[PDB]
Amino acid sequence: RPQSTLRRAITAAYRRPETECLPPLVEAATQSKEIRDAAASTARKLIEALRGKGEQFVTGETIREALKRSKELEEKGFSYSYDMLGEAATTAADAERYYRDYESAIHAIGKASAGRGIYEGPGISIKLSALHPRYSRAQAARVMGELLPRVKALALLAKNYDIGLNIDAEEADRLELSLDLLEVLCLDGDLSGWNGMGFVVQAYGKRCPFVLDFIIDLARRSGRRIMVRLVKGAYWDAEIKRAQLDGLADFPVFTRKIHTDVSYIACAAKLLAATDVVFPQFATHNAQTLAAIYHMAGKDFHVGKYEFQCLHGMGEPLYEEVVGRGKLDRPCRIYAPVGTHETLLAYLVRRLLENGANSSFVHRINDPKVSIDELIADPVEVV
Amino acid sequence: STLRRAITAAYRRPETECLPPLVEAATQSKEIRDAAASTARKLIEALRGKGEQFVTGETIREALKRSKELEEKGFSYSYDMLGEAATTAADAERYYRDYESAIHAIGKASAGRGIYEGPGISIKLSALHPRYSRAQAARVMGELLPRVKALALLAKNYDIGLNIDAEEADRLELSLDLLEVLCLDGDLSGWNGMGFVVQAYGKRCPFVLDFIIDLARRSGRRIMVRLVKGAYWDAEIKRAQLDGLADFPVFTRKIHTDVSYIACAAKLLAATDVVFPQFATHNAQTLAAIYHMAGKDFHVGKYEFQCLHGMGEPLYEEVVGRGKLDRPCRIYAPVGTHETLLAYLVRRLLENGANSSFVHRINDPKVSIDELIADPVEVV
Ligand SMILES: Cc1cc2nc3c(=O)[nH]c(=O)nc-3n(C[C@H](O)[C@H](O)[C@H](O)COP(=O)(O)OP(=O)(O)OC[C@H]3O[C@@H](n4cnc5c(N)ncnc54)[C@H](O)[C@@H]3O)c2cc1C
Ligand SMILES: Cc1cc2nc3c(=O)[nH]c(=O)nc-3n(C[C@H](O)[C@H](O)[C@H](O)COP(=O)(O)OP(=O)(O)OC[C@H]3O[C@@H](n4cnc5c(N)ncnc54)[C@H](O)[C@@H]3O)c2cc1C
Repeated sequence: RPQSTLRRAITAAYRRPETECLPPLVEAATQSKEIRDAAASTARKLIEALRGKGEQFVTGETIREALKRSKELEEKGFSYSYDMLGEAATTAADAERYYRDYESAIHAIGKASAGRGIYEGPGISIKLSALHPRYSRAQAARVMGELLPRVKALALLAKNYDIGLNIDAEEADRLELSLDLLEVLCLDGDLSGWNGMGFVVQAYGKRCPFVLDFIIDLARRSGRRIMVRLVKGAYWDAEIKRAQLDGLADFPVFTRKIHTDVSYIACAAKLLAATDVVFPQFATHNAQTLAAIYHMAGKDFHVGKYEFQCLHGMGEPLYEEVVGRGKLDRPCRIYAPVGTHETLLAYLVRRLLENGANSSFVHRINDPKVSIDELIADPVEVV
Repeated sequence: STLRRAITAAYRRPETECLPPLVEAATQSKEIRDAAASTARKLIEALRGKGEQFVTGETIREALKRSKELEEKGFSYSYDMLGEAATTAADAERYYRDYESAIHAIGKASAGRGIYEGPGISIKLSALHPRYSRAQAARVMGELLPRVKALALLAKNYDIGLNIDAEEADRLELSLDLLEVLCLDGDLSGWNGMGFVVQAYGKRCPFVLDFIIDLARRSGRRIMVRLVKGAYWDAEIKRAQLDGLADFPVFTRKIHTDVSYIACAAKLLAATDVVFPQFATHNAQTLAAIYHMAGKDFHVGKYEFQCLHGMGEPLYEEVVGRGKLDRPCRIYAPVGTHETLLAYLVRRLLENGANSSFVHRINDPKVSIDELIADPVEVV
């Protein structure tokens, strides 16, 4: 079977015991004392800068409005990825509506990009659940045969304007389908010459390093430089609840928060060693995570090597201390939702759980009981 | 029983079938409609001149100290030690200890004020059993019953209210069976503090109320009944869609929940001899309707309003006190850390951010006062 070894490794990791997943990640995430000392200084600076000085999550109601509101931050060195809000389509008519939303957005974003390309100019992010009715329930063969022509058509428009098109990561049980779709698109000759295809991998998932191995190898055999957004993950609370009801003895996600942090750093090390064939995009609002990757990546940098990413309404204060020659001189792409209350609910719940959780960096930075010492501590050394 | 059969039969009764009996009961006379429109306009005009926000204190001692100001203004309290959906035996044990310690503190603070003038407590059954939603009902009740009875006995000892909050629709039957056992338990005789929430967004609501009113009358317990719309609507919809069902256990149009609430309020106001109705709402039109439906006769203990801490103060400052409507309001007061706050806080966000919610529409420039005072019966 093609890629038998890489695919078997993903499947074997799906619900592997958490204690067995961690040792290789801890080793891969271990950095030198010299690097850890330098990163602690950077993280302290970022946090000292930070601790001083629903509509909040949405950039605009239409793509035209969102694009207009993006000019100020683009002038400062930020880029954008626009998300037409909407997911989990329940009818064919809803899936067709979302498809048309994305199509119209690509034309508008492509015009605004004006030839800036996939790294300096804006792109789009899509959710597969918006494009197939009952995405979570229908057999993969039926989902594939109807979804693939739709995603290909959107990818062709993005190619035509030379903008990025990212497939967002959703629930753990749709990782396999989405990855199979990524493979088919990356091997499709009609998309040749365009490196804008992107894909998210969630470091809270046990399969993350093995999915990355598959994607890096896919980049090598397809000739596409795949954009890879490394995230921790947005669905943790729902995944725990679903696994409990499913009767599982071992879950598809980690259950200790610092294990996700270690997983993220280990996976960043793998991505940073493969920048010839992937474009790593480090999505995080955690200043300690950011500092660790900034130092892991070393002194040599150019635009197009890698970037950081943040969510609209959450990451701007931190990344104002990152973008720009006087700061860390590293770019950041803002994930920019577009829509109204009618399409905001699912995304907003995930933001509430992210912002309100006692374990989240964005909560802890405002917690008087959490010292700066603890905020800059390297989680890898805790394990 | 016949009353319990009506509850089970209504579980997923088609929505269009549920409405005609509610529309009739929620229909008010023109004089009452006109008075309610006048009161509601006055309340809304005062309003339009106006997660730490949702927590009264980290501990029960802190929350009690902060309650003195509003208690002398005419408010009362129901304290909620945050916590729900226990996943382990250790978690359910910890929540039990929190509820137990809260009852001792609240009961000592009550100092003989009784169940209407003095503070009470609210509990969630899902906090007290480690597999509350995922285990067999008869077994869940058989382990939950001694725990809830022990808490009820403490509440009786101090003569305070103890309310069972309502949670997911698939747990209504279990919790109702628990209420019946407690109300027939001779060890709790002479105490009228047992309370129970019924959710008007549920199709079973009027039949649950019939069962509870009859249970109160035959048991001699003046059951405190908190009538709410409901806090879990988005979750019930998502579960019912995944379940492949065509008919859900909740209404799908917000106006139907509003009509259901008014119809159920009418049923409760006709039964104040045997139940203590507690009208929990932040909607000034809903409040004004119930205020006039209740009539001119009032005494402390007949009924009360209720609100959530951090949400209801602007409205109820126009209600409590002799310069206002002279009706009491009990504040639901969450107590706990940010850790235990998360699920409650999310529900507060689905409630406050929803375009259909009164608390959002009150600030929405596109929504007229004329629309806010519309009578749901006349709009459905
Ligand atoms: C631009 C951008 C795009 C994103 N796209 C996606 C996407 O397509 N799909 C997606 O799923 N996520 C996505 N995310 C990630 C998600 O939305 C959160 O923003 C992210 O997980 C928060 O991580 P952090 O490093 O900012 O914060 P931190 O506070 O460091 O980490 C918080 C994270 O830890 C994890 N976590 C919390 N508790 C536990 C626990 N007990 N055990 C194990 N893990 C735990 C969760 O992943 C949580 O979000 C994206 C994030 C950004 C910034
Ligand atoms: C003191 C207090 C205690 C409470 N205790 C509980 C409890 O134990 N259990 C519980 O479940 N709830 C409880 N609630 C209710 C819940 O938390 C909300 O506060 C309440 O439902 C809001 O109703 P309202 O009259 O203030 O607002 P409104 O804006 O008038 O009504 C909003 C409500 O309408 C309903 N709704 C919204 N959209 C739709 C729709 N499309 N179709 C059908 N219905 C819809 C929902 O129930 C929503 O909450 C309590 C409320 C208070 C004030």
